[PDB]
Amino acid sequence: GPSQPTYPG
Amino acid sequence: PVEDLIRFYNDLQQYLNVVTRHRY
Repeated sequence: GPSQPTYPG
Repeated sequence: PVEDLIRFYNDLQQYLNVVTRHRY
């Protein structure tokens, strides 16, 4: 499950 | 947000601090 796939921008 | 930048950088370090710290 996608836990917290935060990403840059 | 600097926090997001730091988190994304910290991941690269964690992979070397949780793996090599138990294999090196």
